[PDB]
Amino acid sequence: DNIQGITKPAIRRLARRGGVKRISGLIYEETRGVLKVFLENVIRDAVTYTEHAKRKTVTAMDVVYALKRQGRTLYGFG
Amino acid sequence: LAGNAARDNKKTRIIPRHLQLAVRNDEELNKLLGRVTIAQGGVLPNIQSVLLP
Amino acid sequence: ESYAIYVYKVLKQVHPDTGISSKAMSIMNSFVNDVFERIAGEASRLAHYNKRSTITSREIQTAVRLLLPGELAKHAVSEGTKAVTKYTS
Amino acid sequence: GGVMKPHRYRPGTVALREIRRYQKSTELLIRKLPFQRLVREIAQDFKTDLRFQSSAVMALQEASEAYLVALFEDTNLCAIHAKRVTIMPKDIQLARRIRGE
Amino acid sequence: DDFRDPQRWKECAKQGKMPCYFDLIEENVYLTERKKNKSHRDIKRMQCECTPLSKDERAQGEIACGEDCLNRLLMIECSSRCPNGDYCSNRRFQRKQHADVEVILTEKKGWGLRAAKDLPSNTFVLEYCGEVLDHKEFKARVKEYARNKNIHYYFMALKNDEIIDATQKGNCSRFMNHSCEPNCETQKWTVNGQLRVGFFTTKLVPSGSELTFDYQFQRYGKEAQKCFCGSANCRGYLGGENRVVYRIPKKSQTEKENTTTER
Repeated sequence: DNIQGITKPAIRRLARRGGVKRISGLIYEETRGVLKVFLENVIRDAVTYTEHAKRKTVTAMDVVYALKRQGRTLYGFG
Repeated sequence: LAGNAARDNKKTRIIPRHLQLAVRNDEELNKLLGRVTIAQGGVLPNIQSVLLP
Repeated sequence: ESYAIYVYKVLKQVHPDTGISSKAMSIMNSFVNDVFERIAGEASRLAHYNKRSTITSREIQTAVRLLLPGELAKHAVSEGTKAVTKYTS
Repeated sequence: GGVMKPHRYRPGTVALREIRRYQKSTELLIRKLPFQRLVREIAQDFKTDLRFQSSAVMALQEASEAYLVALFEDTNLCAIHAKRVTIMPKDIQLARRIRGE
Repeated sequence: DDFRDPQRWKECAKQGKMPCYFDLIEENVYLTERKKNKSHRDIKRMQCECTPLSKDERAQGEIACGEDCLNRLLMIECSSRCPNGDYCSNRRFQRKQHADVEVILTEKKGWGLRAAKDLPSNTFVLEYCGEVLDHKEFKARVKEYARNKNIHYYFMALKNDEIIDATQKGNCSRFMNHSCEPNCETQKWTVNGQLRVGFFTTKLVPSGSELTFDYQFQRYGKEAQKCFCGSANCRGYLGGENRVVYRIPKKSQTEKENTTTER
């Protein structure tokens, strides 16, 4: 269970950056589930790109293309 | 805009945070780059008025 | 190859005594690539809708007018027109 | 005779201070090694015996942090519209629903 | 009544009229300060978001950085890089803007302070300054000092590992007493990255009224102490209740007087 590695204070930190003052006790699991779903989708696309490229290593450009496919362009890792 | 943002913080080298501030502090560029995430960019400081005492 | 040196040459004209980090340089590289891809794809569509072989300055101008916001688009068109005029004159 | 302590911060004050502190900076907020382990674990379900690039993982972390930050930004608006200070899972669900997720 | 003078005088211990038996103190001092802190890596600058005019004062002139500043609400004083520069009102610990205080005798419980003139709420009065101890020295010096039979212990815990001593050197804030009806209180302000303790008022204190602050009750030994205020519900005791052979006969009072007079 590495999902528990996303610590409670880490989620509090992300919320603080977002501008949340007071956090309820169930926000953390819900965020864990959301992040799991999002990462699952992105990783699925990235591995699809890799397997099409016949590679075994997963390049960063594949992550970039996947994020673009989702519709979230990322500047910096080009 | 990036240089203006940099001079505003007493710096001589443009950094990704400065690009973020310049782009997001503009009416039209933000519209043009609404769906773009800048690495090491951060967000705009702002606090909702219903939270301050 | 990339646009790094060209970005520098542009940077020094609008801010002489300043620098820029490699990460910022890569971000700008991505931005140039992204805008180029957007405009090119739009022009390719426009050239398809009218069943014409050639993409022309008119096509690029149509794409720019469609893609950019107003105040930005107007200045973009002005600059492009000035450049293409100077190219022949 | 004893050692008297001065006082206790009013609640929310340090919360706002942290809000400013973390909005001013630009850094990674998630523990990197746990994140790498999580990514590896969930990737094992698509292709056994894979290998990653460091940048490929850094990009994933960046995108995830930005996505969560945007989600919380909308969720805070949702909660405020609900006339609440505390943030609730129902607000998150509403944000995701309206956004289209 | 205060009469701060550098010449030591003939007043033993009460420090009511002659303040020059011990030494006063400016901003506190440290002993084992190392460069392991959040001083200049993430709290390099926390600048308020203000767009002032500063060209119109004394006529349609709003005071700069009032109760709408981002730093005042969060108990942070501005740095020298404030947009208001030398007109920002947050830097009260640096410009030493204080209140009018005076030390005389009020009750036999001990010495204290009474307000000189009217003083509104949320007004800074004095800063608590002393000597900063460390981990090891506190638990040795306290037991070395408990056997000296002293009544007042000037110890204040800044953090979980920092206790400030205001005994050897102390400012005018060492005389303030305790009451169950506090009109002043203590606040933890952050200046220049370092944490400081200040005293704020809470109400409209009339001219000539007491100015005390509430203790967070604490006891250290087996013994107990009690307060003498008794406003309406005084907890009675400082620190509350919870804790956290041949004899040399003593000469009679008559003989003490006689032996005093024969010299």
